Amino acid sequence: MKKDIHPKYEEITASCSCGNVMKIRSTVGHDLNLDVCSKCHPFFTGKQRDVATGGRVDRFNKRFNIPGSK
Amino acid sequence: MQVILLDKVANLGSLGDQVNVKAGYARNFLVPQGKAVPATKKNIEFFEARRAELEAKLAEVLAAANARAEKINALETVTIASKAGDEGKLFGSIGTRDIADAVTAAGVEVAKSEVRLPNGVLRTTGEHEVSFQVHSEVFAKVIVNVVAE
RNA sequence: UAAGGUGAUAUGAACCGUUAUAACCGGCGAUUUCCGAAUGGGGAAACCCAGUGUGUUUCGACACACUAUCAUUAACUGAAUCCAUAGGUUAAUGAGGCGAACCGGGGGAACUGAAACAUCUAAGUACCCCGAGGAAAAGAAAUCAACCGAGAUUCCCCCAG
RNA sequence: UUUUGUAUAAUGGGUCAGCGACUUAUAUUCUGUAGCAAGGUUAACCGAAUAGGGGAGCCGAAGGGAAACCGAGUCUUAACUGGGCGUUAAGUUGCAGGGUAUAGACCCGAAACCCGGUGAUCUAGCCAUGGGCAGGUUGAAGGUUGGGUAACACUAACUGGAGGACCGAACCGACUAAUGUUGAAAAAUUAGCGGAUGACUUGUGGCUGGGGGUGAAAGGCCAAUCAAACCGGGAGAUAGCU
RNA sequence: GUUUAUUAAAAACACAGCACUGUGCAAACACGAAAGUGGACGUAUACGGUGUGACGCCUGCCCGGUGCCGGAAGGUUAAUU
RNA sequence: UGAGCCUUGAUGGAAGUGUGGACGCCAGUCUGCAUGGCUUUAAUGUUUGAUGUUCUAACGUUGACCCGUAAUCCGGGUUGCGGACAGUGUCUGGUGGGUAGUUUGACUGGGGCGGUCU
RNA sequence: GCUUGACUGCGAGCGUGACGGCGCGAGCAGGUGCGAAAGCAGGUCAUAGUGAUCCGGUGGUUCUGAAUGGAAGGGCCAUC
Ligand SMILES: [Mg+2]
Ligand SMILES: [Mg+2]
Ligand SMILES: [Mg+2]
Ligand SMILES: [Mg+2]
Ligand SMILES: [Mg+2]
Ligand SMILES: [Mg+2]
Ligand SMILES: [Mg+2]
Ligand SMILES: [Mg+2]
Ligand SMILES: [Mg+2]
Ligand SMILES: [Mg+2]
Ligand SMILES: [Mg+2]
Ligand SMILES: [Mg+2]
Ligand SMILES: [Mg+2]
Ligand SMILES: [Mg+2]
Ligand SMILES: [Mg+2]
Ligand SMILES: [Mg+2]
Ligand SMILES: [Mg+2]
Ligand SMILES: [Mg+2]
Ligand SMILES: [Mg+2]
Ligand SMILES: [Mg+2]
Ligand SMILES: [Mg+2]
Ligand SMILES: [Mg+2]
Ligand SMILES: [Mg+2]
Repeated sequence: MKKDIHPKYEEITASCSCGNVMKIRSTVGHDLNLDVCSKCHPFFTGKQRDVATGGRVDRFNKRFNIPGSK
Repeated sequence: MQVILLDKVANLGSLGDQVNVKAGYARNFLVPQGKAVPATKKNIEFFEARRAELEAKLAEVLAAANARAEKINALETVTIASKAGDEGKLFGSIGTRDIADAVTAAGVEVAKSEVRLPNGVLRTTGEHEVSFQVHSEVFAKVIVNVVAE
């Protein structure tokens, strides 16, 4: 639902089988929290994968300079 | 797989590894409170300009914290009875306080966060050994004893 | 603009007007109870109850006026913990609800057809949800072409059933 | 009307009046007719709008082969023969009509499926808070006392007052028969009947929502509707049937 | 005692009792996309599910089939590399 | 405890007397030590896959305590217990009338049973 | 006894089918076998011994191959 840093997902899709299922699929990603900011100290964001790995090449700061600004 | 410890800690690197390091290990421990690392351009080059003012520690800082085992060893016997009783046991709680607080029985003070004793101390009265563990770099020695009252 | 005129089902009564502020029409205003986003709190809608200020006051009162919630900023206050934050107060802005269709987007059938039925169809239609405009959307090539070249998107006829 | 066949006692219609069912769009092909002719014709659009302009393009004058390719020929085969398909068939564009295609496609009609809302003012459960039960009967446990036991048990009376206890109004329910059956009544009336301090009965308000609820269980009940409620929508569902 | 409101009141449902089975508590199980709630402000003398249906005397043989419970050495075997 | 590189090993200072490990077609040689004048394969470094140990530091906590707060929610903090487990997301094998969509022919002296469909 | 005509490419003209299709067939071309030779042989005395299409598999071929040369893939022929 979140993965805040990055968008998210929760888009639907149909999970076909052998030929076809007109069913539906959805909810993905995950969560976690408690991220230590070099500054004061951690607010627990509920990012997920692709969100967690993002806080790496990036920052922790710029990775937050948005969930604030905008 | 790329960090810069600088403050080596049993890790296969000192002064900060510039080559393949461990990963995910630092995301939550090493980096936080421990030894920040980001071996990413920015932080990297900044390590070059270093580290005399930062290295003077092993020479100076170590000294301003190594005299520990020397400043406190000849210490007069620690006479802090831990309420020895119970037909041969005790009442006083021997854990962290009496160990360290056994120094300001005259004035000097320390920090309870430096004790070195894996097992909790059996509530005895004998020569309670207290291996003062101020810093990894320097260890000290203290004692504790219980009396009857 | 003007001799009439006081809306209609019915006059009638009592009247206003004929010159140029009587009507009547058009513009800008003034007023505009209670309910309703309803916003001071509550509430079986048009009812019930309060706080804090006010004027006239025969100076109890009448009514009036403000007081919802969020967001941005401002200043002031401010925990566990020095700090700092969390939180709190105030204030100025702003939102909130309606709305026919077209439009972008999130979610998304089945009857039906296949002369049965699962792939497939119906159809991304129905519907439900969010959002914005007067149109929206798209849009100045990591486009296409074929060794010639064209030159953003959009809409129309062809290419072709 | 439907049938092999109907006066048929097979179907439909009490009667009259008004309304009531092969349409429409584009595409394709024939026929008639008109224009022009190896040529016919424009589309969008422009517009001094039904003009005129616009020939992008569509069709035909060439066909054969799976195609490259060849071409009144061409495929076939190694074949130069034969055999298949072609070769001195005028087409094309309107207009009106016959048919077909895509559409609701002559008209009326399902039982149903799917989507979104409205319904627990009936009823089923449950929650909270209140109310009701004339009278008469039986008479448990416990106890007091006498007896009696070393002490109890045991017993006798008296007191005591239990119980999905007894009889029976209210109240609740429905086993039987008659009547009613275009009723007084879309389930009742009359005479009997079962429970009636209990898993009782009832007022008020609240909570469970449809593939869902509730169910001392019958597929029962969920507003005279239930093997999947009602309302609106997809919707002119589909109907090789009448 | 309950039941087919409106053709069935019964031998049917329920019942107390019995048995099997599950559940160590954030219980099993159920409602719920989740948060959360019921179970229960209970905790194995408790709660659930299944069957039998006071009480009396009882409840025999079969584990081949299916299901369930335990084992899991060996055979077969998914994504993945 | 496996395996990759490959690091160190055994095949492919001048005589005599001796000690040990090596294996056999066996009658033997190999091989350290005093006096005397590349692969077949093993260990350590490792890289990496396995089980199993323990730790805290992600993660859980429907334990306690402190604030926000004269809250049972929630959040922060301290502390405890659990701990790379649990649990979640993607993928994947089971099981799956719990639910859903359907199929389940015709001929026939009615139909069904039987029989037959070339 | 000798052999491979259970041949390859075509086919006048017929029979039989709603159609798909099925059957008969002299004769022609290239190469065969048997016979001295005329000649016979295009499977079995004849009539049952069978499965359309699609999706593919295998071999062959410059038929095609999306800028071009290839290639994949498609066609064509043979066959499962
Ligand atoms: Mg109000
Ligand atoms: Mg209000
Ligand atoms: Mg069908
Ligand atoms: Mg008849
Ligand atoms: Mg008749
Ligand atoms: Mg008529
Ligand atoms: Mg011919
Ligand atoms: Mg009774
Ligand atoms: Mg009768
Ligand atoms: Mg009666
Ligand atoms: Mg009675
Ligand atoms: Mg009620
Ligand atoms: Mg009903
Ligand atoms: Mg439809
Ligand atoms: Mg209809
Ligand atoms: Mg009874
Ligand atoms: Mg009945
Ligand atoms: Mg009855
Ligand atoms: Mg029974
Ligand atoms: Mg079923
Ligand atoms: Mg269907
Ligand atoms: Mg039949
Ligand atoms: Mg024969």
